[PDB]
Amino acid sequence: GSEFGPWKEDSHIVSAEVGEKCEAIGVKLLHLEDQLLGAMYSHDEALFQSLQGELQTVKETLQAMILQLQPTKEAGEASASYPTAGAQETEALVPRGSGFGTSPLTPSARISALNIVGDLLRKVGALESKLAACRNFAKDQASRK
Repeated sequence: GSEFGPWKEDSHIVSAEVGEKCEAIGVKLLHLEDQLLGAMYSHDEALFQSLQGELQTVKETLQAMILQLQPTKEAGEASASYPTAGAQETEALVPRGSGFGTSPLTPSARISALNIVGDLLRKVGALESKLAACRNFAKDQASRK
């Protein structure tokens, strides 16, 4: 129930969403890669369908992650003159106030989150290029002439 609540917006939910999501990311590339090579010399079609569903699902997680990291929701517009807040970072040794920025959270999860996002999109690009390259290599082999 949390009578007080050590968090406000992001603290455990954002840290938990990355944990489960991340685990899914790896298991995805693992199953895809293993299925790509095997299906590659099989029917060179199983990898195509897998990529489509893998690209759509991953995009969904990439969208929710990037959105959660980049605030874009407010109550009312034209409402910003004086900064009000009970306590942003008073319990800690470093008294952090508020103003001149939204500030998602302490410098730890922000970097980590953006770290997986970039590392994820990077892995997808390399995998996509490999699939497109392999397909073209096999597609331009049957004809030859």
